[PDB]
Amino acid sequence: FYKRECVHIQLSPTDAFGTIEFQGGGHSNKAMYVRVSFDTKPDLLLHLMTKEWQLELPKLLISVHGGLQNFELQPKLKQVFGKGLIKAAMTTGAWIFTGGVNTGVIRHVGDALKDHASGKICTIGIAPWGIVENQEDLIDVVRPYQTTVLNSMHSHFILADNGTT
Amino acid sequence: EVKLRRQLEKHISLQKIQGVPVVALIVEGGPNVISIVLEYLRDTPPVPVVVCDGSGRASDILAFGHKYSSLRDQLLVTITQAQHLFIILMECMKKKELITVFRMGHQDIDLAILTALLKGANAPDQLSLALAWNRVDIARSQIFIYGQQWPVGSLEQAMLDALVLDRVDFVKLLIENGVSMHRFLTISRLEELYNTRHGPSNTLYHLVRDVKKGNLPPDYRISLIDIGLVIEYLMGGAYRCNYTRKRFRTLYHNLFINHFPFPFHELMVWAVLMKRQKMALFFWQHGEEAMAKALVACKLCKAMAHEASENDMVDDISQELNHNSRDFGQLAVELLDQSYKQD
Repeated sequence: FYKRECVHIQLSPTDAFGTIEFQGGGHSNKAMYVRVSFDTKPDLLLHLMTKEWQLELPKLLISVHGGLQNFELQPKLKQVFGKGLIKAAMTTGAWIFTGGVNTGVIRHVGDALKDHASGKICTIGIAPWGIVENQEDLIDVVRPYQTTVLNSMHSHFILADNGTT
Repeated sequence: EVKLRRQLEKHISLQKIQGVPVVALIVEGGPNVISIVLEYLRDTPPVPVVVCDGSGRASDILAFGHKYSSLRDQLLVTITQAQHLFIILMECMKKKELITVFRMGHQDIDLAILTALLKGANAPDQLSLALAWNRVDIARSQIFIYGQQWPVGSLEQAMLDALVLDRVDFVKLLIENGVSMHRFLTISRLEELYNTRHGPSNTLYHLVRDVKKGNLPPDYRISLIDIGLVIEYLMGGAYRCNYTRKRFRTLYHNLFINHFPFPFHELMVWAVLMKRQKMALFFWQHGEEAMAKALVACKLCKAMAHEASENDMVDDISQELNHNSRDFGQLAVELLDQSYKQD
């Protein structure tokens, strides 16, 4: 139903709409994956997240924006940052919007989440379709997607059809 | 005496390993120590030296390194004598980069030695040296750095070499570093692992000789059909081995895509067969359908202990019988209890 309802790009129909499990590291970290177009239908995404993926509406919502450049993180700042973010997310049971690209601040965020995971925080990674390491691999069926590749920790992935990278 | 010692050390360092590294440590000392530093640097490129807090020649070399390249007057005051000292000080300061530096950062002397050796050797070689030293910390801190070249194909060979040895923590580090058994393992690799005699001794050869019941070549190559037969012998009646199957036999004949769907099972079987407890526990941790293979391991270890007790063997069976099979049985029981608790 999603493929017919959602069309991902001049213009291209449907495509993608297949979850991939990142069985590269210690944790497989099964997650959803859908490649939406640049234009988005709020109702479609809301229904897909709430109903198709069976995710309860959170009492809190967080949107995080950071630079794509990869830089070292200060130890003292990161120690407090990761713990506080994990505690707040667990207490609120809230969705976290983050970039789907591993490179950049997201990387540290995902690592921090991983170090604080082992709550089943329902994150949402949104990254350009072009940034995907192996766009053709996804092609709806489980995909190995050996571990630029997207972060494995984030779940409920969405992507935009930006054409050329 | 001194010349003979230096020549013998240099000759020994040339022995194939690749080459055995050499590190020199200096605690203060007279000007002869400084001349020895210069001679060691000149003799071979790999002559790292570590300075010590002890006052004396070591203090002079540390001051020269700190100055790198007023100062001349201070050096002369500290020291014809000044000119003689400067004649060696110029070389020491010029080549100060190669020489290691120690102070009261880098508090750990062992860490300083490891870093100095890694820098002097000049990273497949660094990873190999760390594995040889059996030190995961140095490899993680030093061998693993962003932008590492990591040539394609050598890492798998290093993984195989580690598997041959009992460096379980190194295997864990490689797995956490992105080394995947899912694609690495191949039929030939598993055959080599089974046939290799390196590492702790195992009694598999005795069992194979007993099973075949026919004259066999000395140190004859051990194939997977034979190990399947041995597994059938030990496991008990019925329960045909997966190795001794028609489809696998067809695959084996064609080969000699050669990657097992459940490599953890075969790796666990191999580890238990060769009497390696820690590897078996780790592979039990990470595999799938763990309880089944835990029970299989308990049964197989009990069979091995009985077989060893029956003929010849040593007291090691007592260590195995009730402390290898028993451990797996208890693990399976605990897993069952937890599963019942949850649902």
